[PDB]
Formats: sequence, structure tokens, C-alpha cells
Amino acid sequence: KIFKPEELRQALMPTLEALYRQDPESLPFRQPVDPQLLGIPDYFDIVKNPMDLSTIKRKLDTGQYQEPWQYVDDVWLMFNNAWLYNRKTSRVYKFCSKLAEVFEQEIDPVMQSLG
Ligand SMILES: Cn1cc(-c2cc3c(cc2C(F)F)N(c2ccc4sc(=O)n(C)c4c2)CCC3)cn1
Repeated sequence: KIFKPEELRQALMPTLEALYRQDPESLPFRQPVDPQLLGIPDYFDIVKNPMDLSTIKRKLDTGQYQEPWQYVDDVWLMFNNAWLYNRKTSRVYKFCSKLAEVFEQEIDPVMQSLG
């Protein structure tokens, strides 16, 4: 199966929008982590492949996904980075877990629809 750019965008953008609609839980994930500004300069020692919502949105808007699983992989890279870097008691970790619950719920019927 070949997926057209607008087909991926129409099917997947609502799932991304469901993540942005979570407050406060989307807030840590809206822009790329800036370790110096945020006071966490060890971040890139630990997270080798950063990912965030703004990057995923741009990739969806600019045809950088050819297959829905490439989009799913980037969302999960964002989640796995947050569970790797952050302590289990932290806001970012718990907010990541909430986003992963929302995403699992939204993405399943969409994958079924895409075939
Ligand atoms: C009202 N409210 C605001 C926040 C919030 C907002 C941002 C961060 C973190 C938090 C909070 F949850 F701490 N920001 C952040 C800081 C440290 C790390 S470490 C990591 O992996 N990430 C993704 C981040 C992100 C990025 C800038 C926005 C949560 N509620």
C-alpha cells in the first residue's frame, strides 16, 4: 500500500491534536527540549534522538511520513525519551504516561481505517 500525503495528514492529524488538547500533560512536549534554558544540561548525554510534538507536526505538514507507522514511531520515540530521562515521580514522566494512554486510544481506530 502507498499512502498519499493528504491521506496521512487527514487520518493522523486528529490523533496529534488529541495530544495537544491535554493540559497540563502536553505542555512539556510542545517544543524541542532546550537543555541549557531548562537547566538540565545532561539531557543530550542521555537522550540521543530528541523528539517532540512540534517536530512531529512539521513532519506531518511537510510530507516526511510515507507510512503511518513512521508517525507512530516518532510519537513513541518522544514517549520513550521521557520515560528514559525523567524520574518516575516527575511531572514529565507522569504526563508522558497520560499522553501514551490518549494516543493508544486514538491511534487504534485510525490504523484500522488506514488499512
Ligand atoms: C503548567 N505546567 C507547565 C509544565 C511544564 C512545561 C514545560 C516543561 C516542563 C513542564 C513540567 F511538566 F515540568 N518543559 C520541560 C522541562 C523539563 C523536561 S525533561 C524532559 O524530558 N522534558 C520533555 C522536559 C520538558 C519544557 C518547557 C515547557 C507542566 N505544567
